[PDB]
Amino acid sequence: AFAHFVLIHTICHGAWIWHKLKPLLEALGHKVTALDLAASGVDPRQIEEIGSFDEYSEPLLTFLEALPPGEKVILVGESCGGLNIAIAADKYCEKIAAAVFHNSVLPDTEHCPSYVVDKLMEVFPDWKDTTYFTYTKDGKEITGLKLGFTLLRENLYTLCGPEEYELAKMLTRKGSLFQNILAKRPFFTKEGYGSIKKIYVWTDQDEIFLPEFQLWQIENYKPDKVYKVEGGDHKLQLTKTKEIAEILQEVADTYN
Amino acid sequence: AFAHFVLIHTICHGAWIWHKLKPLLEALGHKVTALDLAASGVDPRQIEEIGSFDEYSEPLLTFLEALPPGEKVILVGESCGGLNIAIAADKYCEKIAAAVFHNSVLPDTEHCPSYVVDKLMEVFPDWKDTTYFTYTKDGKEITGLKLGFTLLRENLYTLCGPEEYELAKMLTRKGSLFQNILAKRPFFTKEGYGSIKKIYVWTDQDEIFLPEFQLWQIENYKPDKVYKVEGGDHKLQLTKTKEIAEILQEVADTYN
Ligand SMILES: N#C[C@@H](O)c1ccccc1
Ligand SMILES: N#C[C@@H](O)c1ccccc1
Repeated sequence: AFAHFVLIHTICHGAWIWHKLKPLLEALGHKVTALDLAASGVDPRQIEEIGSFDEYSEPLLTFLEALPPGEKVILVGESCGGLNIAIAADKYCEKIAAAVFHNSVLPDTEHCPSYVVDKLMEVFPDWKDTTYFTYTKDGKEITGLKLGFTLLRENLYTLCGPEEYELAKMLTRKGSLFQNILAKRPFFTKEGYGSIKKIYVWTDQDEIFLPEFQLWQIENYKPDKVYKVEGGDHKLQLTKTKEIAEILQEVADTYN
Repeated sequence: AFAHFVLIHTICHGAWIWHKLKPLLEALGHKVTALDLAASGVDPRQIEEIGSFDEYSEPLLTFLEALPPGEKVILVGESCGGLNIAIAADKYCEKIAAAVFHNSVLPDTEHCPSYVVDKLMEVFPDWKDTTYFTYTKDGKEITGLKLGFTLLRENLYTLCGPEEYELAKMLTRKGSLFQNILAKRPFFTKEGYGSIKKIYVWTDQDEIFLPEFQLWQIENYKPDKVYKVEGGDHKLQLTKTKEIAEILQEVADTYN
């Protein structure tokens, strides 16, 4: 079967991270939309204009709003993209056939929205050469960050080719986790986000979202299905593109 | 010998086009700077804020200005990048060891700055699915454009892989040739631009900068050296990356 996959990049990244996976999925006959979230990729906004993870998710929400009645999509979010998925699911649950988490945070409905992010910071406290700054938006002090090149090389793109790592150095932009804002955000709902089918994909060779963290997330909020990809790194859509496409094809044949 | 190469992308593109060449040059021991020109790549400005090819060249001029006395670089410009080279050479000729044109326009000093662009439009009049728009800046009506996906696929990235073509579809932005502005711009000078060493690199398999055009440019303004790369396409830095690196190494060993 064919599906319409909506690929969602992580913070400081853009649609470009899916440049290998998108054409492969299309070669299987699927429709693919790879969005640039607010102040990401070639989006015209700067991060200082964004005051929350919800505002950051605008392009995704706007895209879902534009889907004609009856049309459903399969969301695929990498790393922090899981938060964009939860936000989107609480507004357009009827338009989501399923959500696929790709070495991604997996928010729940029993704890605050920042819950899994707070845990991640516990498991991976040292972001190496990553730099930080602060800006104010809507009366709140937000912590912005720019991923360090060494962190990118060693922990995020560990096994990626030099040409892929180069794209990261050239294209990654300042962003934010909006952690303190998430902490005060209303909880994700059981009727919306809680109701969607969730497929969790990961590799135990991820050098930033370590096994302890990912296995902790799986136990905390049981996915409907779990796929473990052998080898690769945090950016499975670059290092295990074929494997990810095969998994997504099965998801398309399972949920509609 | 080692050199400091400054890679200059063409209109509607960004530093990302050099994502394969940059690490290869560094593997040879060179220093490489791949800039995003105004309103290009991840530069924060939008094209409507830019009123001339000179303003568009700001990042390059600012970079050259920051070079300490005595430090020289080898400029490498692709496609329309040759115009940025000419503009830069008339301001920082002493900081340029040589300029390498990569399937690039080759401005001269005997004719108006728009001369070779006007000729290009004669040789390649149909830009297929490319779209156009107009905006006003500093009292002048500027024609903006967004490269069509079919033009990108068939004429610019003819032999590039699907993952490279995907990057182009995701990252190319609105831009402009500022043709009418170039037509009224003071001529490039003989003392500045005219004095720098010029190396012309091209392939007769280029599907947009056709042989008739490139051979016409070579006869119009004789380069100090001409390198013809066999095969490949308009984006030699993607399809013949190794060959381009070998040529640049020879240039580094020849001009300083
Ligand atoms: N890749 C990616 C980003 O989501 C990221 C960057 C740094 C730490 C955790 C996550
Ligand atoms: N590649 C590239 C651009 O410079 C370009 C795009 C369309 C026509 C001519 C040149």
